Amino acid sequence: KIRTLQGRVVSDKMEKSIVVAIERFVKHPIYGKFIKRTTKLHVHDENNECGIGDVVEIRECRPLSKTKSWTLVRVVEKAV
Amino acid sequence: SMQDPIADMLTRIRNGQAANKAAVTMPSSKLKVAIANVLKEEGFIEDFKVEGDTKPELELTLKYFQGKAVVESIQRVSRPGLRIYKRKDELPKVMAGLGIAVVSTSKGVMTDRAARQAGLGGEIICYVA
Amino acid sequence: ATVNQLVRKPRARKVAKSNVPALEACPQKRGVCTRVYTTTPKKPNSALRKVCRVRLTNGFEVTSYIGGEGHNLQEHSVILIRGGRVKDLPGVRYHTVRGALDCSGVKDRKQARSKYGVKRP
RNA sequence: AACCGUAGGGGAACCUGCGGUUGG
RNA sequence: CCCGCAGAAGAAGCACCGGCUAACUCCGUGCCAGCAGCCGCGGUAAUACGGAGGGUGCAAGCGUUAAUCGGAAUUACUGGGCGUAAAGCGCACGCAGGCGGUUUGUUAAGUCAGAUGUGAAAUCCCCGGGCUCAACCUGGGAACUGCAUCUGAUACUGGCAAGCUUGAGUCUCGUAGAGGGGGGUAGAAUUCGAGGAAUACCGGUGGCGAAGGCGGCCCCCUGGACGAAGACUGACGCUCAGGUGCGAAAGCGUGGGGAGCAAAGUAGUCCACGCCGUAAACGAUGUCGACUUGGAGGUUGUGCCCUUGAGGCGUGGCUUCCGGAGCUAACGCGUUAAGUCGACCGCCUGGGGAGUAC
RNA sequence: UAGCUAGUAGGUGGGGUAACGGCUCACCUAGGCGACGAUCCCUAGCUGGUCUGAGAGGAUGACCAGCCACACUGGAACUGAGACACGGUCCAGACUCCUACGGGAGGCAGCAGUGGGGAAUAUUGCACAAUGGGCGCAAGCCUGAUGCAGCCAUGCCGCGUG
Repeated sequence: KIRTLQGRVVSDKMEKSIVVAIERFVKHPIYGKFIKRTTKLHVHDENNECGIGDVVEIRECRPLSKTKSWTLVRVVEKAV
Repeated sequence: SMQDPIADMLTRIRNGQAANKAAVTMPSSKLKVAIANVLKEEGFIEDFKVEGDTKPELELTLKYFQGKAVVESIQRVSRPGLRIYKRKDELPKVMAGLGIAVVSTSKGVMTDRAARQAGLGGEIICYVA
Repeated sequence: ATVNQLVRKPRARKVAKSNVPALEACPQKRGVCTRVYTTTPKKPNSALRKVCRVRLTNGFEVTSYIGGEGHNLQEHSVILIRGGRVKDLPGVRYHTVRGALDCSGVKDRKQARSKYGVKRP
């Protein structure tokens, strides 16, 4: 498939689009401590098949809109 | 301790060496037993024994050659908050190879020499010298 | 400090203040010598002084000690200040090279000659 | 006795009241 | 690039000389002329000013000044400190963050090993080659400390679920105490029967409270601490930037009160509410947890001891004094650390200008 | 500098580009970014590298090489495979020049120079013989790119002054 970064759906308020935050563990460039860092990505899904709090797997595709270049392929878990 | 048990074990060993004690006790754990095995292999302690069933109490038997103790310097390297992971060719040599550096690799808790020979590195635990 | 206190707020550097803030990275500057003084020093010393007062081409006006053993500076002559703050009298943190624009090398010098505009005999 | 916080007063350091400290 | 002829023929200067720093004596001057990177020289024998001689360093260059780094461990991740030198918020509660006691299984994100792509050439480094050497040019290699994908390893950290009790918390029984608030009440004393304020002895190196702080007796409501044996929940824990709350004394606003004291004998000191809330708010020592020889003494809980006694033996809680190892520059701390380690936060970087202006 | 943004964030429909896309339009939903530093103010071309340092680090981006931006200032467009174009055109403004006073021509941040600013930085030189580019079927033509020369101890290295 693709890199298939996995994140957590932060907010689902737009129409046919969601916001997903991925996680990253990176060492500090000079102090050597493993800081937690997140990145936000607009993800586009047509069926509205997720909920706020889920964990999804997003892959990269052609740019669909301004600051929206990811698509949802599968939802792993549910809200609760 | 409450947030780092390995530092508590090392502090107990160091204080026992300071006060000329003969045996120290502490709550046991698999990692502590592995560290005690590594210490007794290189020869920094006489022996060690574990007792109990539901709340074990690991007990060492500190050994001193002469009036001066054997374990003269021991510290915690990768303390919780500053985790340290070193590769194969970056493994440290304490006291120009006269001491040991207890590392934790994918095979088991072993000294730095065995890890350098086998060809793999991992999380450093403590410097013993 | 704790590693977190440095991750959040890093180790700030120590800013440096230049001793001569009118040269602005220039080993020489041209003056006009607006006035000449002979004011007294502050620490116990056996002299009055030999100083001047020039207006640099970049607007700043700074004092400038005059070394040697006798000068020929006027109120409309141009000088070439270099640096080298003078300790005794406060407020003077420059010098005046000799034999550059309108100054002259003090006479009879035969040791440490190149420091003044004195040619070889 | 000094100092601190505060308030008032006085050419000026400062004086006085209230509370605290021993850096009496 | 090579060869030939006169003639050693044309080719050496700059800075310093008291210490730091290699290299000394005499003359002119007498706190004057002056030198100076710092310490600093002279008011009549200058190794420091000017000149001569002498040696010292570099050399077709030598010195001065601007600029960066080093020395500067002098912003310390490698690599520092906060009792007295600059530094521990006035305290408690706590969101977001930082960190996680013990055992099994699973996942493989962190971590580790190998491989495959890429990390432009020159530069830097190693082995060589050529300009009469060197600077310079150049062949091969190494390195480019980095990034992504794939195949594996499972001890540690992280995710998911099931667990255990020592961390943590609840219940029962009691103990002590100026813990807080409300309202009554008593005596002494002062002032002029009236009125206000504070509670002599008990009283203490005493007690309570997170701090500021809290004194007659009784009544009511309520908070916290401690001790002994059980059960239960089963990590529910520690710290905390912003944030909320509490917070001597003085002062401000409203309405009262005013005996004594007392700024300027008035305000005030007293009361209700509201604001300000700052201090030498001090132990000049943040909170939590673990470990490390002893002796003197207060208070309190409980168990035990012909409990026959004022009593004796422990074991706990809180709290004074002297000291060992250890720490520190010293004073001193010293199981209630300023000792050995771990987790988290604020603050410190010469003095004044200044906790000043904007 | 603690709040920012209303073609702003999303959705169907047209329109447009070589191409995806709010780049643009009409309608609807009311969102999107921000303490892990949004918006705002000052400064600044970026990198391979250079200097320093035992190392981690610190300071800068001279020459050489890659990328981006501008061509007197501001804006739009045509030709073309490629430009919103250094020595191409048009529009508005200040500058310098010619003038028969009606109107017109220019852009050395190309090499060499002049005036000015500054402590300071050079010749109005030779050639296409080599490398490279444009046109040409090839000779060949153009090439201030380039190869050399001229000035300055500015730096590195070597020799001499017996």
